[PDB]
Amino acid sequence: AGITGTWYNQLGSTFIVTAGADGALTGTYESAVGNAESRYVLTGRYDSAPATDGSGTALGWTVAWKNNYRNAHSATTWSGQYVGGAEARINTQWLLTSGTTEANAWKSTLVGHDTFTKVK
Amino acid sequence: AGITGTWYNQLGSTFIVTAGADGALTGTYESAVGNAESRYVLTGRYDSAPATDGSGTALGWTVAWKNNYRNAHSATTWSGQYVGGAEARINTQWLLTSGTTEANAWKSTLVGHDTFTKVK
Amino acid sequence: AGITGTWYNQLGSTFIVTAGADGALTGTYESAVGNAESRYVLTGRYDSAPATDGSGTALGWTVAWKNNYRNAHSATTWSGQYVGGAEARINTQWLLTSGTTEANAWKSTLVGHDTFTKVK
Amino acid sequence: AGITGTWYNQLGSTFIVTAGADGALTGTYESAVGNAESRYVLTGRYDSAPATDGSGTALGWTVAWKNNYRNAHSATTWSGQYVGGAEARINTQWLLTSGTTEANAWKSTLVGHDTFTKVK
Ligand SMILES: O=C(O)CCCC[C@@H]1SC[C@@H]2NC(=O)N[C@@H]21
Ligand SMILES: O=C(O)CCCC[C@@H]1SC[C@@H]2NC(=O)N[C@@H]21
Ligand SMILES: O=C(O)CCCC[C@@H]1SC[C@@H]2NC(=O)N[C@@H]21
Ligand SMILES: O=C(O)CCCC[C@@H]1SC[C@@H]2NC(=O)N[C@@H]21
Repeated sequence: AGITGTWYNQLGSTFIVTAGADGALTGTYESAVGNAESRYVLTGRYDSAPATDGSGTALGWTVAWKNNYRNAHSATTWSGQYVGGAEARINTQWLLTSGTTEANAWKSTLVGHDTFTKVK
Repeated sequence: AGITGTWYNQLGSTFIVTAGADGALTGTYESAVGNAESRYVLTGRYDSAPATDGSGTALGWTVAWKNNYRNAHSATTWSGQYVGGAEARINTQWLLTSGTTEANAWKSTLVGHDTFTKVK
Repeated sequence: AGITGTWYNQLGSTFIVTAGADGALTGTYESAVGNAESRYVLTGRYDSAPATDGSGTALGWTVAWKNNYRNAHSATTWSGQYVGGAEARINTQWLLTSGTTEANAWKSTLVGHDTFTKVK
Repeated sequence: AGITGTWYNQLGSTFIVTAGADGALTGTYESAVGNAESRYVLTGRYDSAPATDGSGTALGWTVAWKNNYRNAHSATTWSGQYVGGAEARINTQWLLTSGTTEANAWKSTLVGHDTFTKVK
């Protein structure tokens, strides 16, 4: 209900997610940036029984950057929380890992942050 | 074949995963540490068509820290790569996000690293 | 000139810095949040000869959370870049490490992000 | 006494540091890897009054990747803890930020981990 829907980051990337009663996140991620083109499968987990003291709902998901058209040989994971209300928000930090040789493995993992809203 | 199996981190946590032909990771995570007890659902993605130049296979997965017995109101995401061979390895960095109030949201996200092997 | 001055994060924390000709950052950090009170020493480094292609100036600094009044037994490091102009900005990610036992060392390091401006 | 000395990471990089009575870290970093050559200035902070319950000493430092010979237009920060004894150790996580355009700013920050020992 809260987490199910279409979400938009600050850089124009679309996250279309379903929050299953079990705790499953399934969907598609469309990335406006990077070595990516078009639509990618998303899987993840959320807290299906969150705290009743105004705290956010912990969640996370993974996109492997491989569809029928492109393969970036990389995966992003987002770790975050859903903050429900009028101005509904998913505040995340992410890790992007690239497939490297053991000599390049030190420089394999980019870190960042994304804020997602339900407003295009 | 490579990624499918039972994996062990440096702190004694068990990761039992199946790597589906589509790019799906499904399994269970048993955590030896933290505010956790017993067995938790794992979902993730991997690069189902990796590079043929000695590079690792990018992957990622999520555990929401909620089963039938416990709820820690938190989720970990691991971002990493599978390095195949005799001494097969998953080198990861992780983000653990806790469900917080907006006043506590600065301190919501722990970062770390795990190395997983197929040797108990 | 650019980096020298008083800076304000999104959570109301004051960063007063001098950018030395050698590449030295020296100053004080006043933290509006956490287990902190009042004014703490800052040391860091910046790129004293940045690129002339509209790119930001790489920098970083450390605060150990210990003055004459408090000791939180912790240190934050910020890694970022100075973006000069009319709306001058320091975009950072940070690591906060706490002094722990080896059993608690997995949960020692919080990660986040701060944006600093010259507007109070 | 504990933190003052020559330190070696897992990838063969030398950290030569002095731990001042005030809490100041000063030194040189010699990087065995990356777009770097030779010797770079290090500044940082440590907890000069740590806890007497077997807990590590929180510290941090910054290297801007610029000397008289090279400029990588980047800075690394390490956040960590000193674990004293027979097998003395500095366990860190790091952020490497590169000077980028605002279009490339999402991919500006690499994350990793280093363990330093006093054994070459
Ligand atoms: O460049 C790549 O290796 C593949 C595309 C990565 C897209 C990045 S992942 C973090 C951030 N979130 C997005 O909306 N896309 C970028
Ligand atoms: O303490 C909690 O909030 C829930 C348990 C967290 C387990 C952590 S997640 C990162 C690391 N990997 C493990 O094997 N377990 C710990
Ligand atoms: O709570 C502590 O352990 C000490 C105070 C930490 C202050 C944090 S560090 C990251 C963020 N930046 C700030 O302005 N202060 C908080
Ligand atoms: O490649 C660059 O941009 C400059 C050199 C970076 C060296 C990296 S920083 C993290 C790690 N620690 C080291 O010993 N060196 C590498």
